[PDB]
Amino acid sequence: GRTTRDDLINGNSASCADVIFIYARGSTETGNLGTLGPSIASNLESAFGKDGVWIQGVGGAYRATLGDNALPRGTSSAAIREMLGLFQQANTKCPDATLIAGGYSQGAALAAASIEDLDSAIRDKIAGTVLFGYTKNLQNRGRIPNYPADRTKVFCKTGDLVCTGSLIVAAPHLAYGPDARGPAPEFLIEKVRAVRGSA
Amino acid sequence: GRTTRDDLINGNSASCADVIFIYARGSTETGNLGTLGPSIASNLESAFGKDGVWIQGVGGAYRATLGDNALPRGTSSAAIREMLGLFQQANTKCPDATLIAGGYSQGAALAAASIEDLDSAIRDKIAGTVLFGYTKNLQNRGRIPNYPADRTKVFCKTGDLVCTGSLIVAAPHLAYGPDARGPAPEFLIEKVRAVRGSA
Ligand SMILES: [Cl-]
Repeated sequence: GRTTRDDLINGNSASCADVIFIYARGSTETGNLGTLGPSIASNLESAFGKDGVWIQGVGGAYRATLGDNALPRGTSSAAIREMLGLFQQANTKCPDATLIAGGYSQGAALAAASIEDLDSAIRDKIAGTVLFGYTKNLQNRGRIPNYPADRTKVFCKTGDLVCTGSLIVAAPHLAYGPDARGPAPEFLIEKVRAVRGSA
Repeated sequence: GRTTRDDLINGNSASCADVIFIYARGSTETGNLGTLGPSIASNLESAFGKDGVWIQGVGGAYRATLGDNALPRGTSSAAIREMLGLFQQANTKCPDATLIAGGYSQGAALAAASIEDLDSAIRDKIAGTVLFGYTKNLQNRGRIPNYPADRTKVFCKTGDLVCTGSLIVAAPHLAYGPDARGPAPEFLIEKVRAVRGSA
């Protein structure tokens, strides 16, 4: 349960993972996974095996700055190109790996924006995306633009004001721990499984 | 420099003040004046004399709740009727008193909304209004609706994101202390003075 994971970056083209998880933390959060990232990762690891999944937090140019929430897409252009780059590194290192993503708060705005901007064929490989305290939930009508609703799972609590057009942080915004341990990883595992196999 | 002032409420119809100051604090702030109210009051007191001015913070149904910032006018309907009532109590107790008002943050949204809704003749008596970290600055284009620009003084710092369409609290939002000690009371004193006198 560590808050910094660089499995894709330190990933080996010759020992490719079969699932790659790219996750963006919320503003001011520790490491590159914050509070929720590790819970999803550990759960993904038991389902795919520790070598079945590369876990990658969005670090680098993503500084998870509080003021950046106030920008038009809910994060910086720099953060967006940092996460777009990670998706592309995944596509390049491991062209057969299934992709999954998520983010919390500014991270959810960051995930939504990067996926909106991604080449449609890399984006085709993202089996599922989870979003918590999605700061653009109202503005995007619960969707990630350019990305199918059935690949999208948004955890937006009742009384989480960021999910209803605000940037006020109320108590439900802080309560996503059990979603990150449970229904979120379950959704990701179940999207990946339904796209792999001989069928 | 006390954070609760009820001079209008505990005001005496038989010993009317000549200036009445009604002030709304920011979210979660102490008393009914918060951090900025006392600085403006003390300054108003030296200029009008301690009996020249009734100082009134907006308490009662105004709970200065953080989540209320997320409502359409930037505060609750209850808060708005609480402050509208105070203006009316002023008009009734002391029909010859000059009126002045202000607010910080949610208090500035509250002041703007109450003044928008006030009877135009009570509103006519508000010589000046000061607003700090005005959460509707962008949405109202630096104005209080229904109220003249030349009666309005908005202290909105560079990099205060609430003044530019957000509810993120950056450091400049916290830096209004010297405005509340200086240029704000000066503006209020100078609006009142220019409307009183035999001329
Ligand atoms: Cl805080």
